[PDB]
Amino acid sequence: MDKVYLTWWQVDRAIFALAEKLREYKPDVIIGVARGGLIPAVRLSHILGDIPLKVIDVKFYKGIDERGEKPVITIPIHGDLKDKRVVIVDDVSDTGKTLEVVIEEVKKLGAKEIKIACLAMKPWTSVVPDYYVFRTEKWIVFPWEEFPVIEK
Amino acid sequence: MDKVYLTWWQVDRAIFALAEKLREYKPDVIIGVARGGLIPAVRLSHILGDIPLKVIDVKFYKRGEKPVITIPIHGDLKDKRVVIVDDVSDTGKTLEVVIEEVKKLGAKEIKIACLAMKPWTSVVPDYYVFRTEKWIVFPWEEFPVIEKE
Amino acid sequence: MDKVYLTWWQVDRAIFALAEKLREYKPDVIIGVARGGLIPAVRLSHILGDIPLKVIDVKFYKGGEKPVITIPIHGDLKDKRVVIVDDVSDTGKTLEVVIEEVKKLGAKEIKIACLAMKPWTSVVPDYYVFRTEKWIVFPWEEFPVIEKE
Amino acid sequence: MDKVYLTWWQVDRAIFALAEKLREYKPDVIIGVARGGLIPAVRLSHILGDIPLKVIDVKFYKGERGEKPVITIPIHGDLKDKRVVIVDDVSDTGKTLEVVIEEVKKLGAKEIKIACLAMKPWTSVVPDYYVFRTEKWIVFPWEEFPVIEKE
Amino acid sequence: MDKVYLTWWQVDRAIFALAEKLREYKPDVIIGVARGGLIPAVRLSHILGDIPLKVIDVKFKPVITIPIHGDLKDKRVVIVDDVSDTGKTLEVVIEEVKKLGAKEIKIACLAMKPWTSVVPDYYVFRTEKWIVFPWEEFPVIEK
Amino acid sequence: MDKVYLTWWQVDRAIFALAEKLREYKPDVIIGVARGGLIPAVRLSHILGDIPLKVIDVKFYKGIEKPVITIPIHGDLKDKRVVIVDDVSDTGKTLEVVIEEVKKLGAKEIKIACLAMKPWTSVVPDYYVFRTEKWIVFPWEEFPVIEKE
Amino acid sequence: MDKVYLTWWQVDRAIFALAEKLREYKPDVIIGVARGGLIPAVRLSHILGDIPLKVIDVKFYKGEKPVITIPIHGDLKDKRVVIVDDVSDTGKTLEVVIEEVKKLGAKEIKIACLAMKPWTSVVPDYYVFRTEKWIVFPWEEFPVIEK
Amino acid sequence: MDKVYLTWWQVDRAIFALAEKLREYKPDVIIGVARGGLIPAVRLSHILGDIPLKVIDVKFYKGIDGEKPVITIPIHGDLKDKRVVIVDDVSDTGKTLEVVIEEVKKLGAKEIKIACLAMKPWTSVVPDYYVFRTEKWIVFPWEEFPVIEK
Amino acid sequence: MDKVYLTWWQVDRAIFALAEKLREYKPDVIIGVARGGLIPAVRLSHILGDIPLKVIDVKFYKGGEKPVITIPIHGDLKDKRVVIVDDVSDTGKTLEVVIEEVKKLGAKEIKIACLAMKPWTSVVPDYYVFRTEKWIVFPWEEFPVIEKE
Amino acid sequence: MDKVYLTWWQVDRAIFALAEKLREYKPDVIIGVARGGLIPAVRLSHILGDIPLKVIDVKFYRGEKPVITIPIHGDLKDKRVVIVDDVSDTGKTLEVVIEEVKKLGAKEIKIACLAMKPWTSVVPDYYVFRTEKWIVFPWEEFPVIEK
Amino acid sequence: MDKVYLTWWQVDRAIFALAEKLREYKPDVIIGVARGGLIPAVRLSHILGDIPLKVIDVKFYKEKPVITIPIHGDLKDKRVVIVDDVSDTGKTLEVVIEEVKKLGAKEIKIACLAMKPWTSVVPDYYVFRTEKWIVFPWEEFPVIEK
Amino acid sequence: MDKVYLTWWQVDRAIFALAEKLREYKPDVIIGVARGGLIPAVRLSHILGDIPLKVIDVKFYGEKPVITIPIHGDLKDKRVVIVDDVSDTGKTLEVVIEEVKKLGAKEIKIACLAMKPWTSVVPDYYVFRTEKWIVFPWEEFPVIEK
Repeated sequence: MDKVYLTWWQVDRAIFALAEKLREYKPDVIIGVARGGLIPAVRLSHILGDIPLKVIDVKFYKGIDERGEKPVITIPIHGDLKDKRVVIVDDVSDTGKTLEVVIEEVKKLGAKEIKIACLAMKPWTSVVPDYYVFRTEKWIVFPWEEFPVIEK
Repeated sequence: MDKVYLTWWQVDRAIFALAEKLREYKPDVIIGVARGGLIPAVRLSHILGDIPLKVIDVKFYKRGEKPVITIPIHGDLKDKRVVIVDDVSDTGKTLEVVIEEVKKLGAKEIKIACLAMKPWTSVVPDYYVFRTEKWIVFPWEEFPVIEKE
Repeated sequence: MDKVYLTWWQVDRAIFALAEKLREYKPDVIIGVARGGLIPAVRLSHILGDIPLKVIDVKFYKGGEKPVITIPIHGDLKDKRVVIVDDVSDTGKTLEVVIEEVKKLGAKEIKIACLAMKPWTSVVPDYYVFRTEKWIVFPWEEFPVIEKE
Repeated sequence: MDKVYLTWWQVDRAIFALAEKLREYKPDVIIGVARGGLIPAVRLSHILGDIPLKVIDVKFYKGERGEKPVITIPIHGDLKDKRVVIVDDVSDTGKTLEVVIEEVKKLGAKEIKIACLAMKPWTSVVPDYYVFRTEKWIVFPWEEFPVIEKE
Repeated sequence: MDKVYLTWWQVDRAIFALAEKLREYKPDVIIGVARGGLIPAVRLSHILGDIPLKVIDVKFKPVITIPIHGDLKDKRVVIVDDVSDTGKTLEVVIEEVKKLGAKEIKIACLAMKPWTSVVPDYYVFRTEKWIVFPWEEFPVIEK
Repeated sequence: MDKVYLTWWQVDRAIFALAEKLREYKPDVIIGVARGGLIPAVRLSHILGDIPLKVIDVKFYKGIEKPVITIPIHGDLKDKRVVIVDDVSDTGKTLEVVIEEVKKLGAKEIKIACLAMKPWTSVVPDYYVFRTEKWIVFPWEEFPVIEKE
Repeated sequence: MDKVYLTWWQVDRAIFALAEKLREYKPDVIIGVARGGLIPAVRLSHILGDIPLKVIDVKFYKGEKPVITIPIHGDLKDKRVVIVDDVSDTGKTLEVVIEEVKKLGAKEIKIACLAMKPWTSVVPDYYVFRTEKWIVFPWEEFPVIEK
Repeated sequence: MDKVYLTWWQVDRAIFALAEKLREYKPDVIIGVARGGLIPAVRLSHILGDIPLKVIDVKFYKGIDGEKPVITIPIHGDLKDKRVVIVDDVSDTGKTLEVVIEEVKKLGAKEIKIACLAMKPWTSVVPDYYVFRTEKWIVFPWEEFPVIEK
Repeated sequence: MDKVYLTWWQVDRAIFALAEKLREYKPDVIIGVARGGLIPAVRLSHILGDIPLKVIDVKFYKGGEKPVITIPIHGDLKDKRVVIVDDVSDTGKTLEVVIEEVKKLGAKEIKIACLAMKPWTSVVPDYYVFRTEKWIVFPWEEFPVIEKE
Repeated sequence: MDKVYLTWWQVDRAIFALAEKLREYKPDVIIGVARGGLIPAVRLSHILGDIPLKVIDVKFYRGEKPVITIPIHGDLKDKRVVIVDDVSDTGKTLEVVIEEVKKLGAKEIKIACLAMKPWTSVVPDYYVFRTEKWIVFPWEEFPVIEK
Repeated sequence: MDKVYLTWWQVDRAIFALAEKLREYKPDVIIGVARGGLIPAVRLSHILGDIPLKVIDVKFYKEKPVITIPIHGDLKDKRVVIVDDVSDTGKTLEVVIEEVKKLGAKEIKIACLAMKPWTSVVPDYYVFRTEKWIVFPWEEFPVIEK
Repeated sequence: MDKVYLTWWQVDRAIFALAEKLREYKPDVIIGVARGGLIPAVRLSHILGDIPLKVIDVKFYGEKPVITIPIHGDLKDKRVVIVDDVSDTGKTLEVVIEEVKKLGAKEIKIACLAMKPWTSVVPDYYVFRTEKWIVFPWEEFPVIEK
């Protein structure tokens, strides 16, 4: 087993730890990255005084290039975030691909300050989270994810 | 006790059970109600074969309470079989706002699935697992603390 | 069961118990919110020395929702010790409107008495007997019948 | 014991009986006459498909503050084009029902009907619908008892 | 108010009273006379060790709306009715029970009036007024 | 029917009536006269701030009637306001035996509260609610059965 | 509590409530499932217009098999029937009655019960109380736990 | 709800049921326990053939701060060759009943039997006869309906 | 709520508790009824010293309704102390069969152990933990879903 | 059911919720009542900033009398104390502890519990669960009913 | 710690995944191999429309296999599915396949939660692949004494 | 992830396993080592027939030991068992053993959930072995910032 299976208690404790740290930052709004992002996002929305939750969904297709992928925003976020402390919540920063796209949609809305929180991150990511709990190189199977079946 | 504190497992086993019954329905799109609907919708979305996911947020503001659409449903739903997902149908006040909002978009067929439902609701879910009148604390919600006064 | 069916006696004994504690407060006026509060207001009114009885009716219409005063209360209660009587404090929405209307009559001190209250209400009664989350059918209400859809 | 002590089950049954006769009349609004008149008026409001309830309070004072019938709680909104039913616990002399009847007409009531739990042989206002007849004083389920002290 | 309005607590205590007296008799079966009679019949049925219950309905002339079958041969019977007013119905019931050859026959009622032609073997209330039972509805007086 | 059958609601409302008068008296202890007497005694005990309850049982024998105390009053009653409670004062014979037993325990003051009284009783209660000449069947009493001779 | 002890008054109010709904159905006949359904039937009979009252009694003896101790008399052809029982728990007694009522060929069939348990195989058409707990009806004897 | 409010009727019916099961026992004396079982004992006494009624009252006094039990209303004489029935309203913790039992045993009861209307699972004294079973707060008909104030 | 959803851990703690009490009984063989008792019996099998595990499956078919032993017990249980393991003793019909069936194999002593039991069962387990009248959904069963008929 | 069986996760979420409120009270010391309050005290201790931890064990043995098996060590003069326990049932154990804490001159005292029963004489300043049922906590052994 | 400790949520999720593949196969009967096998067997039994469940137990003595809990009845024209916790050597699974064939199994499929790479019986469906010993949620632990 | 995250179910089973071994020993009293050690100690206190529990708390800042919560009473003629979560260096357990001897403990046994290879004090009963930092079910997690 070269995969990491995070339990729900591991995710709850991780979220509680992040919360205490995000309290010093005082977020005005949360932006959850779908789909895994929305678990920590919803919980943080509650734990931090029911602060507004915005949802964004970024998806990737192969497009007209073989070596390359262009982002298609499934679920957008609206309204402006001028003078608003923003905190983007996602489950893990693997390549940082999705996060970079999200940081650009948050700036287009005039985000005052921007912080990034994740449950875990991988060493090579191009977007290190400002706050995270787990560090690993393996593939992470979260408590809310199903398992693949191996057939002959 | 005064409240029901649903564990992640109990909610997960309910999402699976709900998914099994929703296969027969074959949803084209899943509409999750913010915020209690989100987690369940995420899991059902993938279990049902990575079907498209949409979000809708309804807040009520105070004489009298008027509903506000925090996050509107993007795109249209013409000819699509829709499924509105929520954690619980309590009064059915939010669900009724969603139902109409989906109808504006052109859902071929609308179906509602909830983890729980309360006997006195005005919107009986087409699919639900838990039934109670008690105060329900879902795993993603904060455990309320009672203080003095 | 799914509902609590309070018998006339259980309610009579609660009204008696509430009067016993309301003596110390020495009410000058009793505001019974119809319709659930009227029968209890009538009895407390007499037990407490035949004190003046006023009535208020608040109805909530749908089309958001705004409250409409079906039966308004009049006459200033300047420096009068008022007691608001109702059958139950459920969400607290009605009792909040009744409080606003009593204060509009210049009420000195306001106390609230109910036979029952639900743990999630916004207006906890200064006096109550029954505490539950279940569906409450008071003796004066009709016993609901469940019919197939 | 020269008094008639009505149980809640007698009051409940008397109310279900009045409901059946009242369905035929198809009341549009109920006017409850305080105080004991509210118990029956409320119950009928529910049984008859939640028809709107209005309250009227009539008080006959005697010896300060008194001259003739005073209307403690008035009824408002016109009843123009409405079938009205006036509910009270008992029509003893009818002094009260008469004043109420006058306030209703004074509001334009399309038609008027009277229903009570009981009535006494000497009333000047015989209810269109009622259940008990007696000359004794009635102690309803919702009333307290006086105590007899030596003195 | 020239009527007697029995409460459920009066009816319940009447039954418990009857039951203790009926235990000395040891009924093998109970014959309940619809309609008001079923109430006491049912209660005595459970109270007396869940003994068999047969329902007989007599309407008036005399036509049996609900017949009782089987033979009460060598079976001590107790006929349960709410009130023995004139005795008319009860006398008809006494027949059908003998026709089935009952080892013995006893009658138990809640009430009974002075003039009845059939005095119950066991009863509780005696009156001359009309009895309105807990399970009955009330008439309305109109103009 | 030549008997008066008192319901529990009649008995409760009587006891509540008696209680409000006994509050002006502020009794220190209650002497409940078994057996029927024990129902209103226990209730008044609870209604008047759990004031202590003592029990007394008086039986009569064919006087060659002579009284016999089955259950005596424990302790003494020096400097305490007393209230003797019974269901009904019929002849007054029982109450008289009790008034005497109370006095010889040195009761400061003495009061008598009954549910009912009959016109010819020798001991008129200081407080009562029902007056009748008929035999009274209380809510806690069973009925006799009329068999054939 | 372990059990539910319905009072005469509660039962009576349920009956009045059921009757109000049953009016729209205009029953031609009422069949009281004995013994529990009898008392409710009697009242429903008078309340709906002194409509005919038939009685049925199905006893289960021990696998197991039913024994109709008191069969329904006459035929119900072209008649709208209403079966009345105190509670629909398992539903085994009612199913044996729905059939027996079809034999006599009934026009329409609706079931009216005071109570109903969630796991019942026979969800009545009209009911008031809903519980999973042990129900003790007024006419039944209060159970006593001994050692 | 938070509490169970038994009606007089529910209590009367339970008393009848207990009486019926007690008939086989054939009690000689009924020892009502104050204050809860007084009313039930009064009724049981008559129903079971006017058998003599005795009363015992046990109170707990807090020392100057535990709790010590003291007999407020004693039982005179003895209970030799007498089949007894101790009647109470409910057997919650069983503390009271245990004291009443020791006293009854000291008076030489031939046989003892406990009968209560209610019983709580965690009790140290399971009644020999009982009807209601719950863990909730029980308000008997003879008690005051509790009011909650701020 | 309307149903009880025992978690794996709750069931596990129950099994450990039962195992501890059985240690005194020293069971020779464990008989799990299918399918509810299988999982519990496996754990108790190992915990109690890797004692042999036999299986029995009783199903009920309608016409009346009688039992059919889908999986009989293998071997004989002479002079052995037996322990029947089941998830819940609801009505007791299933266990009654299993008992006769085990008695046929001539068991020295028979003992019943379940996780749960209902008040009305005709077969009170010798060892149980949970007690309820509600619908019990064990971890191995599926979470029922309610759909609109 | 007859008893409530709180899971480790439910207790842990209660403790996390409780800690958030206790943050506003700025405790100086935590007194964990044995044995039930020890586990929640340990965790609360750490979460609130490793604030010192005292332990007290009160047992009950003519009549019933409280005995302190483990006394609090040190003094609490001027300290803002927090007494931690699993459940406030009757309230008799918490009463003895409040007295013992005062004997050490505690300035402010607060009581934090996971659960509380409605008839308790010591209503907690902070609690999560409310019920009258028999509460089995994760650390207690599941009770087995035998014959 | 050299062992793999599997949680109940892992076992449940693995079972739900297996069941979704087994629906395409539409089994008629499930054969759970005692003892650990009965866990997933019982669960799949319910998940797949309560299809019948037979139990088989294979022990070994010196090796020579002995069936301690035989499965009776026939599987003629019945797509069978054998369920177990883990396929290690495959030793036991082979003895089970033989017994299933000896009863007329129309088709045979094997579903396991896990499998070691060196097994002689690679399951048609499995979820976990490991070389370490696996401790399942229903298993007790050894105490290292002195 | 170079840390080991124990679950409550792993701890519960560890505790149950240890408990069966401790029944052979029959402890008179248990000595829980705060703080993580209280979890096992309380649990064992209950499982082993509610035997008396005592709490001790040692702290360090060379590295001098500071007893934050002492124990008292004579453990004369009493078989004692010290319970801790993990025996890493053996540092705390040496102090605790000292405190128990000063009370004249008849026999002393040590029981931990886990232990590490280099410990100066090897538990008489333990379940897990590791060289990694163990994160218990009741502990919080550190957050990594920039």
